Amino acid sequence: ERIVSRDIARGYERIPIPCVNAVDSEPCPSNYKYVSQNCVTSPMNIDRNITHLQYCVCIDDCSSSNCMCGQLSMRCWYDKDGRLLPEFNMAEPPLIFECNHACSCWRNCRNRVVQNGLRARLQLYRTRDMGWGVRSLQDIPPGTFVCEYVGELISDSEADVREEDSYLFDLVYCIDARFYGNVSRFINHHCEPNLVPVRVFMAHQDLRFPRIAFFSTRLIEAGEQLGFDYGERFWDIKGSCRCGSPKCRHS
Amino acid sequence: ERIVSRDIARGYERIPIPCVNAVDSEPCPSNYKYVSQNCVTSPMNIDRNITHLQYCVCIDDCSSSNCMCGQLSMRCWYDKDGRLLPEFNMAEPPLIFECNHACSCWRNCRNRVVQNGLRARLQLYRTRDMGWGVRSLQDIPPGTFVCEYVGELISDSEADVREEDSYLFDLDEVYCIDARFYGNVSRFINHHCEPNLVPVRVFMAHQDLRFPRIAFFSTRLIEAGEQLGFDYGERFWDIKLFSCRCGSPKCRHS
Ligand SMILES: Nc1ncnc2c1ncn2[C@@H]1O[C@H](CSCC[C@H](N)C(=O)O)[C@@H](O)[C@H]1O
Ligand SMILES: Nc1ncnc2c1ncn2[C@@H]1O[C@H](CSCC[C@H](N)C(=O)O)[C@@H](O)[C@H]1O
Ligand SMILES: [Zn+2]
Ligand SMILES: [Zn+2]
Ligand SMILES: [Zn+2]
Ligand SMILES: [Zn+2]
Ligand SMILES: [Zn+2]
Ligand SMILES: [Zn+2]
Ligand SMILES: [Zn+2]
Ligand SMILES: [Zn+2]
Repeated sequence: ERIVSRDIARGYERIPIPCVNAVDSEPCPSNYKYVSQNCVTSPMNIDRNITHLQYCVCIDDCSSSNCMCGQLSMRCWYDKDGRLLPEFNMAEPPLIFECNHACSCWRNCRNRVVQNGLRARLQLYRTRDMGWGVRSLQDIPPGTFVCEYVGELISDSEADVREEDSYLFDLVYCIDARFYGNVSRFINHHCEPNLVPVRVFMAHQDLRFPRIAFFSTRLIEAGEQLGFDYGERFWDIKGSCRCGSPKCRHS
Repeated sequence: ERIVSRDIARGYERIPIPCVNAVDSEPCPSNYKYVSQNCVTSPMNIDRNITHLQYCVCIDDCSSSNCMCGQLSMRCWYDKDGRLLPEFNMAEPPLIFECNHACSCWRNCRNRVVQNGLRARLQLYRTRDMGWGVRSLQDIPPGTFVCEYVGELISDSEADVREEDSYLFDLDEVYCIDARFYGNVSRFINHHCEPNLVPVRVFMAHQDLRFPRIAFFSTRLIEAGEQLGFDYGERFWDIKLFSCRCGSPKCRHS
């Protein structure tokens, strides 16, 4: 198992994200630019007017049903360790509105998780069957924020005239992780996924532009490959799945 | 000396900024919203196209003569400790272009200081004569990044129509940072005719030249307890009713 990179993120994450290869002689992928945060090429007129934010007036740690930001989210879904509550609907997730800089609360309040960024020790690695994949180097408990789907924010019109469509996440707007992305660009499709994407609003609340946060759907054991469900639009064009699920819907 | 706030920044800075009042019964200022980064109300079309960034191809920690981002800045002005080189012209500062996310270098490279944020221990306190000032609670060596002037980025024509002009920083199509309604610790810094702070125009995540960010660097050793001051400049005093109270033997606006 060769270490082909000590950190594909080049110090932009809280931890390094190594790339190893125990399978063949492919070096670390280098046909893209690692970015830890979403970027644009042509302008995207995101509403950043600070007076447009809805915000809370809490004097505590935003753990009460009075928090506006929790109400926008239906309730605050976060426990004190930043994990999704057991009652969180993994099959049909709500929008999460995290607290923001217009709010009266402190930066350490309960309702702040995704804005704190990636924490789990993850690793790019060569799979036997589906190119590069990502795995966790540690146990991740259920409902943990794992990573954000980061890339280039583009319009659907711009997406349609792109040659490569394998790194597209639909938000109509898209995140294309082909030329610019983070570690998420490498996560493989799985039919019984250990990650679910959740739409999240933080510094802005322009509803055209959710941020896409992956949360664990169960305990993810150390060494295990990360996967999420690419959804039906992807397979309608890309259809065989090699996830190896007894319940695989696309093989 | 009453402590009237643990931290006026509510945990948004690396360090807390307490407020104390040992002069009167004024409570902690609360007629403004503290923000640790610049904001807008009306849209500012900042060029944020990632392909418009100039960037470097450095294979080291950007400490060599060859750093392209250093070249944009004339040279990189930071030493190993993030302090401005002794050769830095405080009387006529260059534009600084810090490394960005488009550079080939690592996030811990030498050419990254302002983007790392406020680090010095500061305090909002009640002055006897000039209401609310900011002091340092530690010695700050010369050429250290102290704080950024943050507030609401607005056009010159929006600044013209506002009643409160006392928290305006002019940038250089002209734009201003208005810290009246939304600002950080810097909005509380008093004017001084021999200032221990100098504003430097800095570029980080974008290089849209209409929108520099304003970083205050120390002009000399500031000692523990010393009030911060910068020179508001002549435009300000040409308008401003009252005379300067900075108390400098060389005051120019007395
Ligand atoms: N479950 C699966 N079965 C077979 N191939 C898959 C797969 N999930 C992802 N892939 C492959 O990976 C692409 C998605 S991008 C994911 C990272 C990719 N393995 C890489 O090396 O860059 C798909 O278009 C497909 O080629
Ligand atoms: N050197 C100086 N002499 C007299 N007044 C000053 C001064 N420097 C700052 N001020 C006062 O502070 C204003 C700038 S904003 C600085 C913070 C201010 N002391 C506050 O309590 O909010 C000026 O318009 C003036 O009212
Ligand atoms: Zn709240
Ligand atoms: Zn909160
Ligand atoms: Zn809130
Ligand atoms: Zn499958
Ligand atoms: Zn460099
Ligand atoms: Zn650099
Ligand atoms: Zn650079
Ligand atoms: Zn003076």
